[PDB]
Amino acid sequence: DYKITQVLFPLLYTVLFFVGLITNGLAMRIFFQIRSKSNFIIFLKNTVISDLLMILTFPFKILSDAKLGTGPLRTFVCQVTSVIFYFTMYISISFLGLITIDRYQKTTRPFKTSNPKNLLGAKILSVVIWAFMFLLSLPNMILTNRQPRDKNVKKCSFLKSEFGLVWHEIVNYICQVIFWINFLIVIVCYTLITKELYRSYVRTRGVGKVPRKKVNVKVFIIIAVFFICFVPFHFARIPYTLSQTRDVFDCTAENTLFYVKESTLWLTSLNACLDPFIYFFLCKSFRNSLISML
Amino acid sequence: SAEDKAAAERSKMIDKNLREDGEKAAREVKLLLLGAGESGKNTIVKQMKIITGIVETHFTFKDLHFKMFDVGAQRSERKKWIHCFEGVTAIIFCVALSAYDLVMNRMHASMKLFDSICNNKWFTDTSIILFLNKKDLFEEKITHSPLTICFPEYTGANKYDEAASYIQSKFEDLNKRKDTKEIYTHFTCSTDTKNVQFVFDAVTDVIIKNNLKDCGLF
Amino acid sequence: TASIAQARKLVEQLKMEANIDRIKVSKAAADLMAYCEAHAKEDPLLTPVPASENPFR
Amino acid sequence: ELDQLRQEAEQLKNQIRDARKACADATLSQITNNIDPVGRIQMRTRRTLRGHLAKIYAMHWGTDSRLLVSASQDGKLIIWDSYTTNKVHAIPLRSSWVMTCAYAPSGNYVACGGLDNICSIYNLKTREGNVRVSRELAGHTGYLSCCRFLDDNQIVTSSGDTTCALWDIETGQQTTTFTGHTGDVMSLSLAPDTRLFVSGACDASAKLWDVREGMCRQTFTGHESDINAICFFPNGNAFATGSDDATCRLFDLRADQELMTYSHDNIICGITSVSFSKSGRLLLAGYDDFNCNVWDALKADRAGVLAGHDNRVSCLGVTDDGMAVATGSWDSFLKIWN
Ligand SMILES: CSc1nc(N)c2ncn([C@@H]3O[C@H](COP(=O)(O)OP(=O)(O)O)[C@@H](O)[C@H]3O)c2n1
Repeated sequence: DYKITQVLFPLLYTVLFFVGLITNGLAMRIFFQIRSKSNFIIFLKNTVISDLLMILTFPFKILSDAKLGTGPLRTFVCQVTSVIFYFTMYISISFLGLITIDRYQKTTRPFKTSNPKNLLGAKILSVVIWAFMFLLSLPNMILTNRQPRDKNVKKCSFLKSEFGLVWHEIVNYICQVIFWINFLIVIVCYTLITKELYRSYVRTRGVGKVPRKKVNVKVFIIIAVFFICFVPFHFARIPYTLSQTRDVFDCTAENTLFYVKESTLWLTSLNACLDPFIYFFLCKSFRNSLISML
Repeated sequence: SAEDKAAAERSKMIDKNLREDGEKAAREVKLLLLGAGESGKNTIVKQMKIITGIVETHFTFKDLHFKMFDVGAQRSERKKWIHCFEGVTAIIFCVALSAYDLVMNRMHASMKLFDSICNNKWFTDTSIILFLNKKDLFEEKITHSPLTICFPEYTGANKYDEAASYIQSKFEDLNKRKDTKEIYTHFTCSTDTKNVQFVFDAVTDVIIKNNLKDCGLF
Repeated sequence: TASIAQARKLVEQLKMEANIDRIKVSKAAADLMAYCEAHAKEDPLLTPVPASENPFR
Repeated sequence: ELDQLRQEAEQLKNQIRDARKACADATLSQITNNIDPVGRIQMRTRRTLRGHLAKIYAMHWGTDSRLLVSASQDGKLIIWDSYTTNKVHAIPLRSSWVMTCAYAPSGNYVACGGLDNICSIYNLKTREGNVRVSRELAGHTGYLSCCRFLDDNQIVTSSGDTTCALWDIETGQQTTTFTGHTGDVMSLSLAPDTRLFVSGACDASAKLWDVREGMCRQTFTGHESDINAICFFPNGNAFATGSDDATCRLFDLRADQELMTYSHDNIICGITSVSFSKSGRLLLAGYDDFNCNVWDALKADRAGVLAGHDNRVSCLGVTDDGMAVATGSWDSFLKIWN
């Protein structure tokens, strides 16, 4: 029994949910209306699909958190809904990294064009990463065969076998490594993109400064969103994994551990409705399409 | 169905060839030249381009293929064919620095031409590579003739550095967008591999913006 | 001479273009309607033909 | 001298205007109330010909109502098979700037031209091997607006030099020069008898021209803006002119009158292509509002909408028998409607 304020917490999600339910919807018809011109379009479509899946998983999570029995709904949420939410969020991370890589390639190598073979390869890579995330998430959904031993508690860390627990720890370590690699790649590529734009501007325009800061203020928005909403989750993920798998942390530490982990999880889930907003704020064509829709 | 199969095979081969040609065309850079006949437009062509209404000039610089287009021979209405230049990488506008007092002034005629080109519905997102050529002649002509006769708005003193820098700013204020179109201004010189060097950088700058506009960064 | 030759040509053309015989607009409208009704049956655009003999199905 | 000539021209112009007003006793719309309107017409995209990679500007149908030809800014002129949706031919163009596209009545030659002032006519037979250059007419100083084949040995080209040219394929040189316009020409169409063709320029007038003599028959100063779309009625005694002020005006030859106009509040954009039907009851026009309209030539009301494109329309075509309609709108795509 952490606190009664637990009931207050999924309310944020539904405040996060309803608006999200329309934002991805706004991105559902606009992003898919245009054809697959380049790899960025495919990656953005996959990202909005992942965000829609996040929105689909949210009401189950809020129902489990607010008030629900351990048996009928908590086991179902912890078995598939939670795991699908996690690997879809990892897929969104990977596709954000792919978008950053595509932008870096388009900036550093501007003369290279996107061929049909390049689009086919990008689609193949998307399918491969989707299948990879599904394959790693499958044991996390099939190894939770243990029945709930206790009905009063809602923590589903005991609903998993010893091999299930060791595979869960391996999955956490692998996904932490993947996230760190993707984060460093994104940071490096965005810094290189800003440097390349600055160099191009000083080669062409010279000592101008007014439009040079326009790209700096928009790149930082992506960096800020990817930092303040993904990174604290992975700072707090390792202690939570150690507490769930091992017993190295004591009882009173579990309260603040759960609090910070769940708050960081909410911050991560905010990205589902944040990504449509930032992607519409960045590209002017998306704003034009949204205005024409109204 | 042998005839149908042969027709399908021919269509597939034609489609492959057309895709290859389209890739080759998209890899190359298209630039449209605009301005006046006596503004030094032909001076830029006869610099390093070793390789009848349109004068097509093709040259390779740093493993990049360019395609210049000249519309000087088209002595007709511009708006009936200016829409055919959609998707060009940039517009190379050439205006003479020394043509401020030739007579209905030459500078006013170029500004009126530049105003229509820069503020038309066809080149809203197309950058302009402005060229203030013939800067060498501008040095010995600024002292004899000031800019007061062209317009009384020049409160500043008449100097080669001051006038050339200020007359450069006389073209950006004509741009109403100032967000989708960026005007790149350069003064032509006789230095080897220096005038075309700016064009390569200007093309790279607009392409980078174009390569990121569809990528969501703009 | 050169500044007036084109004017003379234009006025002569406009003068001799008015010597043609013109029929009433009602007769022309009647002929147009008659031609429209004569080929109305053999017009796929006016009458949507069945897909059986339609080469674009 | 000049003042006297100007005064005489103005006097004769007002005299001819008074004669035209006296000739118009009853308008077409006043007597059209007897015929039953066709009503709403539904036309769907049967074939989507997606082979081009640039903005298509012109096309033309063959006399066989099956084989067409299209021109875009990719430097490729594509002869399409509309039946099986395949590329019969694809010929490179030395100039990517092409705005005209004509197809020979016998189907052996195809012409293309544009900003290069040169009309290139290529032989579609080429039994000796690959396609090759056949003729290159270079006598125009304008952007070579449009071209139309009279036969295998005569082609009429209207250009941006305010003049029209009738050429000969065998000789390769201009034969007849049409000099009546005051503004540059944008489009022209040939009559079924191939003896009297109308031409539209940007001086808000449509002028008739005879193939043999070359003198101007009639002039219609009906519109108030530049005319860029024009086509003959199937009988050959009427035609339609489309301007950029959302105005399509029908002009009769023998009547020599402004007959009826497509003035509507919804349309405010320009017009690019105008065609007719087999019987001429349907007038298919293309507007800058990203879709094509199909008006009733008699009832003066709209009957169909071809909203399938996502860009400005540039080329419209209707077969001789009216079997199908081809639409191409700046999107490298052709759409077939029935
Ligand atoms: C590739 S999908 C994935 N990735 C992780 N890093 C994960 N970390 C934990 N999970 C599983 O996510 C669900 C709930 O997360 P946990 O933190 O392990 O348990 P709770 O604190 O009750 O939410 C369980 O089914 C876990 O097996 C994960 N699933």
